[PDB]
Amino acid sequence: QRVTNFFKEVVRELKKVSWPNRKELVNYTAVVLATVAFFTVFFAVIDLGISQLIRLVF
Amino acid sequence: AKKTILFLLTVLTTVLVSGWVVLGAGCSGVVILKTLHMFEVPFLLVDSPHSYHSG
Amino acid sequence: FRTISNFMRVSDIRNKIIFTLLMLIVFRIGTFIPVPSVNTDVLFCGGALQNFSIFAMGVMPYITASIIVQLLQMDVVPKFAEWSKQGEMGRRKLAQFTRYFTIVLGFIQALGMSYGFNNLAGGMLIQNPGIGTYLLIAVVLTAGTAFLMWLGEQITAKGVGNGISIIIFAGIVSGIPTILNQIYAQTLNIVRLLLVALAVVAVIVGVIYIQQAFRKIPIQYAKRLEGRNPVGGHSTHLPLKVNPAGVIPVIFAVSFLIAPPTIASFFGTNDVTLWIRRTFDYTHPVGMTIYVVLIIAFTYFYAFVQVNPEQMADNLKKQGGYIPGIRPGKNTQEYVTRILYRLTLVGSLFLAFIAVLPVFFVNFANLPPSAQIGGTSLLIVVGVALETMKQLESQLVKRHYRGFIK
Repeated sequence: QRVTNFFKEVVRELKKVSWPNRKELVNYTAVVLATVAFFTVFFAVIDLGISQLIRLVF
Repeated sequence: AKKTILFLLTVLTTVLVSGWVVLGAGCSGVVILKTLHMFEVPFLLVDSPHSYHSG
Repeated sequence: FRTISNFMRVSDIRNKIIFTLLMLIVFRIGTFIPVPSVNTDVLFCGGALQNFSIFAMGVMPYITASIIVQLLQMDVVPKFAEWSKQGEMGRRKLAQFTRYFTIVLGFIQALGMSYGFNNLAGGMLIQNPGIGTYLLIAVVLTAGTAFLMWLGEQITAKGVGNGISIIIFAGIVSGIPTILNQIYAQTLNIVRLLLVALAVVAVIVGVIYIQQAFRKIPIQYAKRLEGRNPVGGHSTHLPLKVNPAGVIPVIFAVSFLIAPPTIASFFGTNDVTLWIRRTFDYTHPVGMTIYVVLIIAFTYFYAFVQVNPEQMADNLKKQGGYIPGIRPGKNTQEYVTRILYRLTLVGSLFLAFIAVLPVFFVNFANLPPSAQIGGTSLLIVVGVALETMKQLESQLVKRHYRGFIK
């Protein structure tokens, strides 16, 4: 009995949480995807470059 | 109380520190090399004024 | 975009982001150096791609020392509690003890990691497997961790954001491209991988939606009477996060889920060793349910450690303010406790679903099993990226003081 009341109160509580809107959500997603992509390309480039440098210097 | 569960948690995470006394059994459902990369820095825990009346 | 170009225009922001990229270069350079007495020309069990570097410990023991020192403050070591109530000087002494603890725990985990690494490749990993070379390479690994913490302090002083967070983010994203190479070497497969990429971006959007959400409890203050009617947009409140723990409960759950396999391999090989190793595998649906239950229980415990509604009700009563309508003694504690029960249920289920997602990604995409793309590493990457962007936006914004003359 109390579990249904508790879950009803959970969905009542979630309507008071201050969720972000659409525009800041897509802006934040642009930031995190851009940083993930940039640091992926960054670490790949530096790994290839210093591996070639190590195989040059022995 | 809560001191007991707190020390149980602490002794289990120090068992995570020494959870490498075995590594051989080569790749299976073993999470320790996977748990090498799930960490964040945990977040920290949490007179009278006056004024000059220009008389 | 506009903000990134404005970051590059400002001299100070561009200088510190250049210094941050240089420190990440230094980190990767230290990754590509091996430990002395190790062969490592035996290229490979699984997920152990480099894993034997100077930074092979990573910043694992600093995080473990931080969560240990943080756990001890809630009345286990009363010296630590009185360090925590002494103010900023006590916090400085706690940070000094955290430095000593991470050096010690880095040494201990380096010994355990080395003896396990020799136990893994077949003995032929380490040459001359004695205790002297174990002490040597434990000193090397603890020196690597100490240099990593020094790099973190340098990159939080002269750099962009947090130090340890940027280094952990560097570890994860530097682990990405070899996973992409394994994907492209391994391969209706292409549309399968495209559906997984769409699910990854949807999970990133869901993570940002859960994570950046606050419950704003309004708080009136008794000492300062609001004698002037404000615009009301920036009223004082107490924001509670939906996921107040973070990823710490995943660490506690994997500790509880790998400790009986290590002690059952310590016991030897019996039938119950095979039963423990078959039943505490979270890739299987008897171990995954224990994993989910442990994650839920530990995020309830850890978000009652983190928020601590009795101590925050005490802190609210002891200086002024209250919640409008609710007496500031026991009743604000019960109010904040019930709010925390609801929010921790939601953030609990979120964290458990995120932590068991790569099990359902490997069993749908047939990826390499050591990928684990979409795990809690996604949560760490998203948190570090958004916090670093917020810090950069703050340092950008100060300059934007116009004045009415313009």
